[PDB]
Amino acid sequence: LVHVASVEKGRSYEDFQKVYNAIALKLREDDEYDNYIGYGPVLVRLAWHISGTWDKHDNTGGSYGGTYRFKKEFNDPSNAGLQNGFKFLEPIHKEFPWISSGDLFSLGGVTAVQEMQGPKIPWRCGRVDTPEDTTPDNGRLPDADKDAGYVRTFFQRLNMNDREVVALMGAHALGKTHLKNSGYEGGGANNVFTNEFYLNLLNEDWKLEKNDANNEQWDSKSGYMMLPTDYSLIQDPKYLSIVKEYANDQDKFFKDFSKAFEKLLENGITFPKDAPSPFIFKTLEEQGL
Ligand code: HEM
Ligand SMILES: Cc1nc2ccccn2c1N
Repeated sequence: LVHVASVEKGRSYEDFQKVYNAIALKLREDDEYDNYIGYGPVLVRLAWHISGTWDKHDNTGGSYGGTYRFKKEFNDPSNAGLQNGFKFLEPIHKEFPWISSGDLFSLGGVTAVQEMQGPKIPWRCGRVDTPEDTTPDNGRLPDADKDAGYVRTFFQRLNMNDREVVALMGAHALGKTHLKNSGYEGGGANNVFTNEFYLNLLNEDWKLEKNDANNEQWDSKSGYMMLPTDYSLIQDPKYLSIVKEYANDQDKFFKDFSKAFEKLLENGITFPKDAPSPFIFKTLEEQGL
């Protein structure tokens, strides 16, 4: 199964920078969302869930086809809460109706990471909407109640190795869990992209507690929280080495996250030899906007 990137007709870097800017300006404007976290974290999560359905074995799922717009995928229990991200992006899509849905969802994630002072994420256009019958079934996204071996095996389906997994999970510095969405709660909240996930894992005093949905999670007296799958990264000795590396080197984490996140968002896509190079968008701050 082959998905060839096809540039939206006639479009170039400046067209996509305008879409980036409209997302980024709306991120600034709609600041009250989720007790003033704003929409940055939920857009990152959206970009990960539309990509994380990919299966390397048959090239089903993945960001290319924009299939999150269809009911089956929109209503995945694993996607609860992401409707807020979709609603945020609706007026963007209305203003730029030419961008494909996969390009818009993935660009939302890139824009959010950068606007939250994260690394630059190179981004390529050309995802093409595919029909409703190409929507992957529910159940391809990962469970949070599991251990390191589950996490490792799960991510092999996405062609990610230990380093890529540990780097990606650093996105869990962002946002928060919501009991009504996932059955997890707490850990305060954050809308600045940093390596603090790794510092918190290593430096906090963690207690295994049950939350109000009767699920286990790791809590600290400082009010932070870790999913069982988060905590598994310091229970496994190979993951632990990489956690320590990123806790001690912000720039290395940024560079590895950028590579893994781009790869995540491009899994399943064949880029023609004469496709444009990846775009690196300027932030609003770099533009003086
Ligand atoms: C084993 C892998 C993963 C598991 C089990 C997992 C699970 C979860 C859960 C249960 C939540 C809370 C959702 C809610 O209640 O609203 C969450 C939030 C979040 N996840 Fe993950 N996740 C994983 C990997 C990732 C990856 C790879 C990324 C992106 C690179 C990511 C980005 C986020 C973000 C940004 C949020 C906060 C969303 C918000 O504040 O609305 N996660 N994750
Ligand atoms: C702050 C924070 N953000 C997340 C996202 C996913 C899982 C846990 N998180 C915590 N504690």
